[PDB]
Order: sequence, then structure tokens, then C-alpha cells
Amino acid sequence: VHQAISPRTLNAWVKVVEEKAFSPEVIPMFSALSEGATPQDLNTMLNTVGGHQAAMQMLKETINEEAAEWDRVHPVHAGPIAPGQMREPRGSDIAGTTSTLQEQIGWMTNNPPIPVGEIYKRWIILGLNKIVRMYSPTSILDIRQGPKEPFRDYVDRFYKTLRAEQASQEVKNWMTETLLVQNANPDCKTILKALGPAATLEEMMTACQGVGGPGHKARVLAEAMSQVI
Amino acid sequence: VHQAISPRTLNAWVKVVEEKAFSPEVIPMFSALSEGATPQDLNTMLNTVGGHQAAMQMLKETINEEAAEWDRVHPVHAGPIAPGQMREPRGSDIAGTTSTLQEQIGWMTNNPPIPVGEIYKRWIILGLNKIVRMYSPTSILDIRQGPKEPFRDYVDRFYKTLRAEQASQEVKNWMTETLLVQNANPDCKTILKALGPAATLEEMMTACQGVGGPGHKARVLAEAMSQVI
Amino acid sequence: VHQAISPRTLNAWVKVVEEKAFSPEVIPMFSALSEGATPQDLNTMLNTVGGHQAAMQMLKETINEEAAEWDRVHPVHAGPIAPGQMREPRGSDIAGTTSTLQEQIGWMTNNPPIPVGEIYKRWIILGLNKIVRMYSPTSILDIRQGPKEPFRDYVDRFYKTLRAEQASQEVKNWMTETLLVQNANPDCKTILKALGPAATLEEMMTACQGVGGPGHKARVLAEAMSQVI
Amino acid sequence: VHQAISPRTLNAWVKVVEEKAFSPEVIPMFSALSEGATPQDLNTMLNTVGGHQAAMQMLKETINEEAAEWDRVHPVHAGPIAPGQMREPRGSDIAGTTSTLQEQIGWMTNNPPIPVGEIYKRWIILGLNKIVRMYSPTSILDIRQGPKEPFRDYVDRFYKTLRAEQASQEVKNWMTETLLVQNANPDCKTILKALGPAATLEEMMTACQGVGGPGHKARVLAEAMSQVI
Amino acid sequence: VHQAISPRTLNAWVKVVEEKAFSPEVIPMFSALSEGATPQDLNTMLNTVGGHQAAMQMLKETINEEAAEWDRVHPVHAGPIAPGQMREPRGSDIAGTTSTLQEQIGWMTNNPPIPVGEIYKRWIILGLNKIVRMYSPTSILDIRQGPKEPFRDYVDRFYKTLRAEQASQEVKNWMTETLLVQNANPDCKTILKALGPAATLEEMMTACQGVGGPGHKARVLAEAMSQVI
Ligand SMILES: CC(C)(C#Cc1ccc(-c2ccc(Cl)c3c(NS(C)(=O)=O)nn(CC(F)(F)F)c23)c([C@H](Cc2cc(F)cc(F)c2)NC(=O)Cn2nc(C(F)(F)F)c3c2C(F)(F)[C@@H]2C[C@H]32)n1)S(C)(=O)=O
Ligand SMILES: CC(C)(C#Cc1ccc(-c2ccc(Cl)c3c(NS(C)(=O)=O)nn(CC(F)(F)F)c23)c([C@H](Cc2cc(F)cc(F)c2)NC(=O)Cn2nc(C(F)(F)F)c3c2C(F)(F)[C@@H]2C[C@H]32)n1)S(C)(=O)=O
Ligand SMILES: CC(C)(C#Cc1ccc(-c2ccc(Cl)c3c(NS(C)(=O)=O)nn(CC(F)(F)F)c23)c([C@H](Cc2cc(F)cc(F)c2)NC(=O)Cn2nc(C(F)(F)F)c3c2C(F)(F)[C@@H]2C[C@H]32)n1)S(C)(=O)=O
Ligand SMILES: CC(C)(C#Cc1ccc(-c2ccc(Cl)c3c(NS(C)(=O)=O)nn(CC(F)(F)F)c23)c([C@H](Cc2cc(F)cc(F)c2)NC(=O)Cn2nc(C(F)(F)F)c3c2C(F)(F)[C@@H]2C[C@H]32)n1)S(C)(=O)=O
Ligand SMILES: CC(C)(C#Cc1ccc(-c2ccc(Cl)c3c(NS(C)(=O)=O)nn(CC(F)(F)F)c23)c([C@H](Cc2cc(F)cc(F)c2)NC(=O)Cn2nc(C(F)(F)F)c3c2C(F)(F)[C@@H]2C[C@H]32)n1)S(C)(=O)=O
Repeated sequence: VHQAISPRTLNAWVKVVEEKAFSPEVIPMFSALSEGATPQDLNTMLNTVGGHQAAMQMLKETINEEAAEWDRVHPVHAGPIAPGQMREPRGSDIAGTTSTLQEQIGWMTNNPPIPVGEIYKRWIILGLNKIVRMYSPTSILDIRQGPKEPFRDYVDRFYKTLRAEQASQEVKNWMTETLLVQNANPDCKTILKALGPAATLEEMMTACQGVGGPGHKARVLAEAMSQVI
Repeated sequence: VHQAISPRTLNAWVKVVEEKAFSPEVIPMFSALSEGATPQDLNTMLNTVGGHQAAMQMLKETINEEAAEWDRVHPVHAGPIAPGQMREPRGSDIAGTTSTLQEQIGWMTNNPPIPVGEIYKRWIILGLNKIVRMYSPTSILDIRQGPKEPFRDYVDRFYKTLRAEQASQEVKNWMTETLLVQNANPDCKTILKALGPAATLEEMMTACQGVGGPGHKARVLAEAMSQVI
Repeated sequence: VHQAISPRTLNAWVKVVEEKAFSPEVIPMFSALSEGATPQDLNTMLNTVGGHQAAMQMLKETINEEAAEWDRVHPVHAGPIAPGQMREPRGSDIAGTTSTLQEQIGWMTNNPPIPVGEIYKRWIILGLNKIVRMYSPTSILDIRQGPKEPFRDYVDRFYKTLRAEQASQEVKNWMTETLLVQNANPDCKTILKALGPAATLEEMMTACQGVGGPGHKARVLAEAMSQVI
Repeated sequence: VHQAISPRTLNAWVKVVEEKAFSPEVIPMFSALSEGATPQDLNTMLNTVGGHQAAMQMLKETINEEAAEWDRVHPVHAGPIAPGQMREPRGSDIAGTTSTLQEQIGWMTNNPPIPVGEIYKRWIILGLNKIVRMYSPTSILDIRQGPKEPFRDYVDRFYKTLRAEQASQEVKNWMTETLLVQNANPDCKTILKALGPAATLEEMMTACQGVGGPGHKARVLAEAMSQVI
Repeated sequence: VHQAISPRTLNAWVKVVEEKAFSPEVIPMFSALSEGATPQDLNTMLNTVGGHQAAMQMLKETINEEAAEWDRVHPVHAGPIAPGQMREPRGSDIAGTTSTLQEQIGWMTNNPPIPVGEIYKRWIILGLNKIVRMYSPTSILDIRQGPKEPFRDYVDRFYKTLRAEQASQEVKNWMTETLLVQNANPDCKTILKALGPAATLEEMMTACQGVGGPGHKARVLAEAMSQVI
């Protein structure tokens, strides 16, 4: 077909999902970056998304449900296929799983043509709509230690989201240098500030190990009552 | 047709038209959800827009104007229509007013195919383009009583806007109780605050109907003169 | 025809109507950019004028009345058309509404030739003459709030003019930051100045909501009599 | 063709470029305005972009590289062309440079059809995408004079940007009145404010011809030391 | 081909480029994910590198020089090609520019086989090796303002690097919030910290417009001498 994706379109789509993540702007750009492409190019563009595993899982669920709807609307004709004709597509074929490049190209160049690529394109674009409406990406700045949460658990969440985040290694080191102490519970923040800027992660952790325990609660209560008295 | 509308796309279009009102980002979504849809499906999508009657009227005017332009571009050809072929569309025929689903299907799957859905799509896209460019939905946040506006007239305008506003009943009552008094000029706001928080609407109107009259002007003039005397 | 508009001429016309607006200097440029062009190209240039809707409505009225005058001068001959010959153009055909590219080209290359493009050019250029003489574009700097006008109405007028005005978005933001406060009458101007430079639009509108009311009039009268006393 | 652009699509596209400049908002609208339009109409739409010549150059570079890719994937046909069929398109033909309207219509209506318009639309979409990512239009608000920039060079840059600006003439004069003195560096701004608002441009340049010379530096240094002593 | 890449390999390679950027870990992964892959699949994997334009340019230069070497060592076949066999590959064909998928499949299935995919993989390996040794990605952490650099140029470079950065929008906003003032030179940093955290970018640029001018140098020199005296 003459409407296959060029290398520039693939790189543009990759950059689009990189900078714009899954903002609404990803919907029109995709809507123009895969017009007339056979479904395998659409699958290639769907595969080029790095990260956002949950979002693409919702996308896959949407595509599967719409393939089921497609199969519901068009019943499968239980009859022998004429040598001149070829089998009608099913929802999986529109998705591209059970259909090869040759079958898709033949479908889009039939008389009358079946616009398999465009149908899969609509399914994908409304899955993208669902992603934009519901999915919210996890950001390191959204990771703040709770009021009664242990510092080990907060550090585990911080590092899990940092690894899941898409960023450079150097900027990730800067993030774990700054936000780890920045977005911390006030009780742990007092200990972290008292430790000093040269304290390592292990030292900070054994310092906040005692927070929330009976000894720390007794100490802070004693400080409060000394301020009162 | 293989690109017929499906419940998921219709629900998604409804959700984007209610959630996003007529923000510019409604142009991509529509342009991605009606791709390949028959004009009947376009009309079905257009009917589900609740509220925004003014914008809907602008959109209908744009459709009619573009259909007139289409009819002027494509002149009517006389003579008997060939039985193998079928009669050519007009502007209203594209619009679906005088064309049934069978006629639209025949147009979209003929040789050569007349893409009635795509021309419809362009006309509708122009309609929403004008809607977003010019039309601004009336919001209860903007209903504020003018300096000389009677309190009764302001209450009537506020209630009309509330009736036209799309929102749940509970949040509508909350918006009433929190914005009818707040969004008033100081001349009425002072009286309303002096009235007390536990004031019914009838008491509100009765107390504030005296503003702007000779008595209220004389009282406020005397109060102002008290400071200078 | 050899005298169709090149892309550079179209861009030059767009720039002319952009920077020069509808100043008289637009008349000579249109007098030269479109010379010998068939009416289709003339309409194409007449379509790239963003904004100035009222001006082009006057221009359309001029063209329609000149088509009527042209029909008045040359009566329509009620007779069969010779197969070698072709129908003479009516008033609308010179404007290109009832005539396509082929008929316009044939008219412009007849024996004797009918200079349809030049006749339409004369009609259009007199339309621009009327636009230059009478039409005055709405400018933001012409938006000044009246002595006894509510601030909400002034804001509505200011923002309507801002939306209708052509400019960059950053320029529009700077203009609504400066001129909105700058172009208010003494009462609203002193209220805005007392509010402060960081006050939001809602705060300014709330403060000016009371201007012109009985309370504000009593307060300013009290201030004046205190200055007297 | 059935999907030829009507006047209102062209005018709406012109307005889109005028107001939205090259924000991402231009990508969907364009893709929704040229749906099914022949690449001749695509060139017609692209020509009406007033200003932003750098962005148009980037777009033309995109179209050239996409045409190169199209010629790369599609090999040049060899041997005599079948009289029933006609010559295969090339990248320049998709871009509309070499192909005429008749050839493009023949491609669109061929069996099987070659979607020249959609391919060219995707190429222009890629160009617009890189424009919105990278290209940043020059704005008068961003013209600020460097600490060591001579006032003459600052004025030259300011006026060049103002001439390149899309805004109207009267608002351009207003911009000259306010921003030119507002955006000067403190050394020039002190002199300009000492001159008074009545000073003309020539007087202002005369008074800021000396900022950076031995006399001015000596004078400011002496003033600072005298304030110290 | 049997060893055609699967969606998981493409996604894994994309993620490898996203996280590891261009580190020594890229060479092993690329050497194992694209094992036995058709050079068309190699090109698909190469197109997915979002950003790193300079590195990709270096890689393509390496591929071009390797193709030149391949054409140098392998002479061009002369005379007619045997119908049973097929034409020999060239350097561009190994690079995948001129070869089609069918040609590469025939090369790999030929007896004896021509391992086009492995040769292309080695060429890309050389390119990646040069990238990891020499190319260094631009990071906002490494953007700092020179001692004599005006704040406007620093801000422009900072924002250009930020736009080129691979990160999410909220993280980029956080970078703008902190690193823009953190990495300024002390002369600008003193003014920026005296401004306060509430200062906007425009206010910061206005305050720092004067550093390096005669007034600012005189003021700092006077302050230093007064501290001496
Ligand atoms: C060879 C080639 C031409 C191809 C192809 C190719 C072929 C088919 C499919 C596929 C398409 C549609 C359905 Cl409906 C199913 C299905 N239906 S089902 C009953 O649920 O199993 N299964 N498949 C797997 C099948 F068919 F192979 F079995 C599919 C894919 C999808 C494209 C896709 C990616 C995506 F992200 C979200 C989607 F909605 C669709 N990519 C995958 O599936 C692999 N994937 N999945 C997920 C997840 F689940 F998290 F969303 C993730 C990936 C990931 F990319 F790694 C990325 C991290 C995320 N690509 S090429 C050059 O591009 O590599
Ligand atoms: C069978 C079926 C599939 C169908 C169909 C169907 C068929 C035709 C039309 C129609 C279309 C185009 C023209 Cl050009 C005319 C016309 N030309 S004219 C000279 O102006 O009168 N007349 N019609 C009436 C006709 F049909 F009699 F011809 C039309 C509609 C429109 C679709 C539409 C809705 C819309 F909002 C805005 C539009 F631009 C277009 N919807 C209506 O018309 C009813 N409507 N109108 C308006 C208003 F005016 F306020 F915008 C409103 C409605 C509303 F939906 F109630 C909603 C509150 C708003 N739908 S279904 C869904 O029923 O199952
Ligand atoms: C397809 C193509 C070849 C063509 C054509 C084409 C064909 C005809 C016409 C037209 C010409 C003459 C008459 Cl006498 C009438 C008519 N007489 S009547 C009894 O009153 O209805 N009707 N028409 C509509 C018709 F013919 F379609 F029916 C016309 C136009 C005009 C050209 C024009 C533009 C203009 F600004 C002012 C004019 F005086 C004339 N443009 C429009 O009409 C659309 N327009 N109108 C107005 C308004 F009214 F506000 F001024 C506005 C537009 C706008 F551009 F959007 C812009 C905002 C302003 N273009 S192409 C490649 O160029 O796109
Ligand atoms: C007659 C008609 C049917 C037609 C046509 C017509 C035909 C072809 C082309 C064209 C198309 C594709 C390529 Cl790939 C090249 C090419 N490739 S190349 C190797 O560089 O020479 N050259 N062309 C010139 C060609 F064909 F004449 F040779 C083209 C244009 C473009 C449309 C276009 C405009 C644009 F802005 C950006 C684009 F990407 C494409 N318009 C121009 O290019 C003229 N232009 N250029 C530039 C600049 F350089 F700044 F970007 C500028 C203009 C401008 F519009 F003035 C504006 C200020 C900016 N229109 S009609 C009724 O519509 O007028
Ligand atoms: C159809 C398909 C199967 C295919 C294919 C396909 C075919 C060929 C090529 C190609 C291969 C080898 C050479 Cl030696 C040249 C050449 N030699 S030359 C004398 O320099 O012109 N030219 N080409 C362009 C050609 F072939 F079109 F002519 C090539 C590519 C490359 C793959 C590649 C990308 C890359 F980044 C670095 C590489 F080393 C190789 N992709 C491009 O080159 C496009 N690109 N370029 C650059 C730049 F240069 F800026 F770094 C950039 C891109 C980008 F990806 F956008 C990304 C931002 C960076 N892909 S599919 C489904 O995958 O799309």
C-alpha cells in the first residue's frame, strides 16, 4: 500500500508519546500519523510506547472489547469460500493478531474495499481517549511520605516510581538527592535536616527507623511538654 | 457498512461533549470518532449533545450553508437516471435530511464511491470550529448582578442560568446557596449579610427589593453624611 | 489561462490584507496582484481574509448589486444556443458563483473575448473602495469604558474586541493585562489602583461591582463633602 | 473532486493560522479541513499562511524529505505506459509540484485509487508537528535589550521584530510607544525616564548613544562612589 | 523470516533507549534483541530512538561509511543475472535503503545465504560504539550560566535544553522552578534571591537585564569599596 508509515512518522510518534506522554494532544497527532496505514503499522506504533504499561493494558482491553463488538455486529458466515473471494475479517484480524500483512493489504484493496486499517485506527484512538480520560501517570513529585508511614516504605515507593519514571540517569540521581528529603513526613524531615546534607541513604534510613515508635513518641511528647513548661 | 457506529464510540462522544463542553480539544475527538460513519450516524452523534442550544443552532446554520455551497458547486443534472446507477446527492442529501440510510450506503459503496460521510465530517468540523471560536457557554460563575440591577431580576437571571446549567441537583442547590448571595453588589450584599445566614429566598427578595429606591438612597446618604458630621 | 495566480502572489495578498488591514494601500495591491486572473482566483484571494467579516459583507453586497446592474445592462437572450457557441455570462457568472473554471476560461479566451476576470476585478476593487471609505475596523485601543457603564459590560466588550482582534496570544495576554485597567473611567480606575497590581480579574470585577450604586455614590459624595469641609 | 475545499474551509484555515499561530491546536484542525482535498487544494491552503516564513521553510523541508522517502520506497516504472492506465505518481507529484489537477483527479478516481491527498496531508502533518515542537515565532514581547547592547542595535532589532509582527498598525504604534522604552536595560532606561514621555525616538537614541563609552562609565562610577562617600 | 522481531523485542529496545540512553549497556542489548533480524526490522528498531538527533546522525554516518567499504570490497557484478539466482547486494541494500523485504528474505534464504541482517547489525554496532565513546547527551543539569553571559541568553539556552530533554511536563516545570535560579552565576543569583520565590520569569529577566552594564558594575564596585571603607 502507498500509505505505510515512513521512518519520520514513526520517530514523530515516538517523540509524541515521549514529550506529551498521554495528554489529549496525543489523540489528534496519532489521528494524523496513521491515516490509511494497514493495521500492522498501527501495531508497530502501539508497540513503540515505552512505559505506561497500565495505560496500554487499558488500551488492549478496549481493543479486545471492540473486536468482540465487531464480531457481534458481523456474524461469521458458515460457508465455503470462493477461490476468487477471500475470507471476511474478524475482530482479531482488524486488530492484526490473526491477520498478516498480505491479508490486511488485500482487505484494504478489495472491491468493495474493507478499510481494516481505519477501523483498527478508530478502535485505537478511542482507547487513547479512554486512557486520557481515566489513566493518570505516576510521577516522582506525587510521591510524598504519609503521616504515619515508615521511612523504609516511603523510600521503597520513591525508588519504585523513580525506576518506573522515564528520565535520564543523571537527572534521576538529582531527583533522588532532592525529592527524597524534600517530600518527607515532618517527623522524618526534622531528623533528616538534623543529620546534615552529607548523610548517605543508609544513615538517613537508620535515623528515621525510630520515628513513630514508642521512644520517638515519648521524646516528642517530652519536648512538647517542656515547651509548655 | 463496515465502519458503522458502535455503542462504545457513541458513549465516548457523549462523554467528551459533556466533560469538555466545547473546548477546542473537542475538534480532534469528533474528527477521530466519526471517521467513516454514515450521515445517519453523524446525525445520531449530533442529537446526543445535551444543552448548548445556541451552539447547536450555529452548527445547523453552518451545515445548511455548506450544503448550499455543495449544491451550487455540483449543479443538478436533468434526464432520466440510469437504472444501474442511482440519483446523485444534493446538499440536503449529504445532510441526511432527504436521504435514508439505504441511499447513503449506496453512495458510500458505489463505483466510484461518493464519500458522503467525509463531506459531512468536514461541514461538522467547520461548525464546531465556529462554535469554539465564537460561542461561549453561559456559566453560573459569570452571573453577577449589575450595580443598578434589581435583586429580583438578578435572581431571575441566576435561576434561568441554573436551569440551563448542566449539573447534579445537589451541586445545583449548593451553587445557588453559595453564589446567589456572594455574586451581588455591595448595596445588596450588605443587606443580605445583615439579614443572616438562615434567610429564605423570599425573605432575601423582600429585604433587597428596597434597594435603589428613594428610601434606600436617602438612608445611605444619611449614613455617609454621619461620618462627615 | 496563463494569468492564474502563483503561490507567491497569493501569499503576498495574504500579507497585504494582514499588515495593511483595509487601508487604501490595499486597493493598488489588489489592482496589480490579480490582473487577468479568472474569477476563481479572485474568489480564492477574497477568501483568505481572516476577520473583517463586516467589511467583506459590504464587499459581497457590492458584488451582488453590480451583478444585478450587469444583468440590467445586458438582457438575457431567450433563444437556443448554437452548438459552436456557448451561453453568455450573467451577473452571477462573472462573480464565479454560477460559473466553473472551464466556462470562465472559455469566456476569457473567446472570439471576441469576454474579460470576465477583469469585470469581476472592477466590481471587487470598487467593493474595497467602499470598505476603505466607510468601514472602520474595531480596535482594542478604541475600547474605553463609559462614565456610567457597568464594569461587567466593559469587560465583555473588551474581551469581545480582543477575541475579534488579530494578534499573537502572548500579545493578547499583555494587552488584556495593560489596557483593561488602563481604559477605565476615574471611579473604576481608582478602585483598580487601590486593589493593587497583582489583583486577579475576578477581584477587580467584584470591587467594581458596586461602582455606580447608591452606596458608592453616597461614599464618593461623602468624600467630596469631607474635602469641602 | 467531490471533496474540494469550499470557501469557508479556506477562510477557517486562514483564521486558524492567524489566531492559533503554530500551537498544537493547528494539527487537528488542518487534518480535519483537508480531508479528501486534492494536494492542489493543500498547496492553496498552505500558501495563505501569512508570515512565519521560517516555519514554512521547515514544512517544505519536511515535504521534500517525505517525497524523497516516497520515491525511495516506490521504484520508478520502466517501459512503456499502458494506454488504459497512466503514469505512476512520484514524491513531487504527491507534493503537487509536478502533477496537474487533472492527473491528481485521475489518481484519486483510479481503480484502485491512489490517495495522493491523504499522503500529502500526512507529510504536511509531519511538517506541522515539527513546527509546533521546535519552531517558536518571534514576538515583540521577547525583544529585550542586553546589558551591553547599544541602544541603536536594540532599536533596530525591536523595529525589525515589530515589522515582522502579525498585529495591526495602530497597536504596533502603541507597542512602539510602550514596549520600546519598557524593555530597555536599566542603564538606558534611567536616561529614557529622565528624558520624559515627550521625547521622540531620535532624541532617545541621541541620549543613549553614550551608554558604554568611557564618559558614561566614568560618570556612573563617580556617582556610585559619591553615594558611597 | 523465522527470526523476525516480535512486539516484545521492539518495546524492550525502545525502553532500553529511553532509560539507558547511550551507555555501554546499549551495545549488548542491541546485539541480542536484533539477532537474525531483517535489516528492515533493524531500521524499524533504529527509527524508535526519540531524541538524540546528533547520535543518530553519527550512527547514519557510520552506516554510510560501512556501506562504502562494503561496496569497495565487493565489486559490482557485470553482465546479465542468471534467472535462477538474483542480483548481488550493495552497501545501501545492507543498510536497507534500497533493498525491499522480499529481496532481503531471498538473500537470507539463498543457497549459500548472504547474512544481510548480521552485517547491518555490525554496522549499527560500530555506530553505537562511536556514539557511546564520543557522543554525550545534553542535560539540563549541565546547563549553567557563564560569568559574563547575560541572563537572557542563559534562559534561552536553558529552555532549549529543557525542550530537548526527555522527561515529563511536570518534571520539566519543576526543573524550571529550581535549576533556572540554582544554576545562575552569582551576580544574577544575588538579584534573583533578593527578588523572592514569588517572582515570575519575566520579573527575573527584568531584574537581571542590568548585570554587566555600567550601572551594575559601578554599583557592585561601590559596594565592595564601601565594605572596605
Ligand atoms: C511484529 C510487529 C509487526 C507486531 C505486532 C503486534 C501484533 C498484535 C498486537 C496485538 C494487537 C491487538 C490485540 Cl487486540 C492483541 C492481543 N489480544 S489479547 C486476547 O489480549 O492477547 N494480543 N496481542 C499480542 C499477540 F497478538 F502477539 F498475541 C495483540 C501487538 C500489540 C500492539 C499493542 C501494544 C500496546 F502497548 C497496547 C495495545 F493495545 C496494543 N503489542 C503487544 O501485544 C505487546 N504488548 N502488550 C502490552 C500491554 F498488554 F501491556 F498492553 C504492551 C506490549 C508492549 F509493546 F510491550 C508495551 C508495554 C506494553 N503487536 S512489530 C514490528 O510491531 O513488533
Ligand atoms: C433518525 C435519526 C438517526 C436522525 C436524524 C437527523 C436528521 C436530520 C437532522 C438535520 C440535519 C441537518 C439539517 Cl441541515 C437539518 C434540517 N435543515 S433546516 C432548513 O435547518 O431545518 N432539518 N433537520 C431536521 C429534519 F430531520 F427534519 F430534517 C436537519 C438531524 C439533526 C442533527 C443535528 C443536531 C444538532 F444538535 C445540531 C446540528 F447541526 C445537527 N438534529 C435535529 O434536527 C434536531 N435538533 N435540532 C437542534 C438545533 F436546531 F437546536 F440545533 C437540536 C436538535 C436536538 F437533537 F434535539 C438537540 C437539542 C438540539 N438529525 S435519530 C438520531 O432521530 O434516531
Ligand atoms: C471553491 C473556491 C473556488 C470558491 C469560491 C467562491 C465562490 C463564490 C463566492 C461568492 C462570490 C460572489 C457572490 Cl456575489 C456570492 C454570493 N452571493 S449571495 C446572493 O449573497 O449569496 N454567494 N457566494 C457564496 C457561494 F457562491 F458559495 F454561494 C458568493 C466566494 C466568496 C468570495 C468572497 C469572499 C469575501 F470575504 C467577500 C466577498 F464579497 C466575496 N466567498 C464566500 O462567499 C464565503 N464568505 N462570505 C463572507 C461574507 F459574506 F461574510 F463576506 C465571508 C466568506 C469568508 F471567506 F469565509 C470570509 C469571512 C468572510 N467564493 S476557493 C478554492 O476559492 O475556495
Ligand atoms: C497555483 C497553485 C495551484 C499552487 C501551488 C503550489 C505548488 C507547489 C508548492 C510546493 C509544494 C511542495 C514542494 Cl515539496 C515545493 C517546492 N520544493 S523545493 C525543493 O523547495 O523547491 N517548491 N514549491 C514551490 C514551487 F512549486 F513553486 F516550486 C513547492 C506550493 C507551496 C505550498 C507550500 C507553502 C508553504 F508556505 C510551505 C510549504 F511546505 C508548502 N508554496 C510555496 O512553496 C511558496 N512559498 N515557499 C515558502 C517558503 F520557502 F518560505 F517555505 C513560502 C511560500 C509562501 F506561500 F509564499 C509563504 C511565505 C512562505 N504551492 S495555488 C492556486 O495554490 O497558488
Ligand atoms: C519502511 C521501514 C521498513 C524503513 C526504513 C529505513 C530505511 C533506511 C533508513 C536508512 C538506513 C541507512 C542509511 Cl545508510 C540511510 C540513509 N543514508 S544518507 C546518505 O544519510 O541519507 N538515508 N536513510 C533514509 C532513507 F532511507 F529514507 F533515505 C537511511 C532508515 C533509517 C534508520 C536509521 C535511523 C536513525 F535515526 C539512524 C540510523 F543510522 C538509521 N531512518 C532514517 O534515516 C530517518 N532518520 N534520520 C535521522 C538522522 F539522520 F537525523 F539521524 C533520524 C531519523 C529518525 F528516525 F527520524 C530519528 C530522528 C532521527 N529507515 S519502517 C516500517 O521502519 O519505517
